Amino acid sequence: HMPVQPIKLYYLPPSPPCRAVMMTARVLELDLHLITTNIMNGEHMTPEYLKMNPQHTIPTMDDNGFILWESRAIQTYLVNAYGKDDSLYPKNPRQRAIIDQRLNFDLGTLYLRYLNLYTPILFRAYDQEKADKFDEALGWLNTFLDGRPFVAGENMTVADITIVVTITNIDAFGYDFSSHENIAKWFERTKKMLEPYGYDEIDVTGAKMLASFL
Amino acid sequence: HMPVQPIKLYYLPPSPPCRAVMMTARVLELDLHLITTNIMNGEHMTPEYLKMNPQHTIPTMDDNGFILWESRAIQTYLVNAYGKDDSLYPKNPRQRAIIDQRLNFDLGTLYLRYLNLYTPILFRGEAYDQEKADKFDEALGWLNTFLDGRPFVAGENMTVADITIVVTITNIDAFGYDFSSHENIAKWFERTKKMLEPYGYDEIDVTGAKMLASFL
Ligand SMILES: N[C@@H](CCC(=O)N[C@@H](CS)C(=O)NCC(=O)O)C(=O)O
Ligand SMILES: N[C@@H](CCC(=O)N[C@@H](CS)C(=O)NCC(=O)O)C(=O)O
Repeated sequence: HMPVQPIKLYYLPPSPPCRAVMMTARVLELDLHLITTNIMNGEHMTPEYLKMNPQHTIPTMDDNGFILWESRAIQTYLVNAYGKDDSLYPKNPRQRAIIDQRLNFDLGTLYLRYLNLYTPILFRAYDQEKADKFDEALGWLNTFLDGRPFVAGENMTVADITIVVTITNIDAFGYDFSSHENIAKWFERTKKMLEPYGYDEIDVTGAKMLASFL
Repeated sequence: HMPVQPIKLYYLPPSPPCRAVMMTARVLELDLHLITTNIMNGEHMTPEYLKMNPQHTIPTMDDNGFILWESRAIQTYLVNAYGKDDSLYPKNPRQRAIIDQRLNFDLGTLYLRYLNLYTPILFRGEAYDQEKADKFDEALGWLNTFLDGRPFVAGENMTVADITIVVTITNIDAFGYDFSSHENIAKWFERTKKMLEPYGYDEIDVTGAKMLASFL
């Protein structure tokens, strides 16, 4: 009901999927043993890392020998295993299903379209079709938020926590999403919800590190 | 523990995500009332469809007023709500977590790389791009590794993760990809087909794959 040892997270501070897990752990009041894994120095490619995770990604979680990757899988695991109740990720099938669709939306649509837009910019202009696709995803998110304070209902869930990382990022990059009225208010709302749980320490700090490339 | 009337699925027979849902429903012994949704004709773009699903995607599920989209969320919902047991998606946090990683692998890695390789070929008449193939092949190597010492993707028993992943393997088989040298995938594929044959594997997955293959 609590881990026997600190849960290990192989991570980097600016990594968006790492930041999602880290904030989720803070809300759960789990103290993670953060292990800096420099993917630029091949630290994810040693015989040891590959044995743990042959897909060689961060974040990778190690909970008393149980290995897990995929940030959204880690988020839901931490709640299922160590939540004081199920508030962040309710067991009620229909409530859970809405959250799961939002998580699939995050991975398959929003985050992917975010990557396609900002990868060429942060590193090496905004391709028009990529800008169009990301804007389209924001429109959908805005609609998801109509009639509700959080993305999947009345309460903040793991879905809000991973989606907000992307919004923190584009905000730090100078992307203006205020015309999406629901997103604009949900963003302020969620920032305040996460304030006592390391939002500045984790998410803002991480976003500023990615922004330094601009 | 059963839906009060048949669950509705807005779909098209060849659609990979629709096929994953349809086979999941068969294994759980739920009848779906299938509603053909013609993307070409903009049947997913009516004010009515958009009200139901603003993302205007298929599959879209209507369980007696409850609307859901995203194939993998639909799959897990059907087990959470209507499974006679949780064998397809166990409640044990560790076993559930592994399945969730495989589902995220399927969406964010395998299926995406499948789309990037095959979509230009099938629907734009563009040539096979070895760069995009390399990415897909890399993911097949990972899947082969996931199957080292397990009969199924998440462990000892078949799960929703096997069902959605098998759609992709069915498609590439129909397209003429020979993956027999990925021995774990090869054996797993024969195993999972056998598991799914009493649950409409031919009528759903094989039929769907051949329809996509006619574009080649
Ligand atoms: N969908 C994965 C994404 C993980 C991912 O692609 N992480 C990047 C860093 S942001 C990485 O480890 N790249 C190095 C590699 O894949 O070899 C998740 O949410 O955890
Ligand atoms: N990630 C979604 C994929 C849904 C999807 O992109 N479906 C396609 C058909 S294969 C579609 O509805 N395209 C038409 C559109 O989005 O407007 C899932 O797993 O359900």
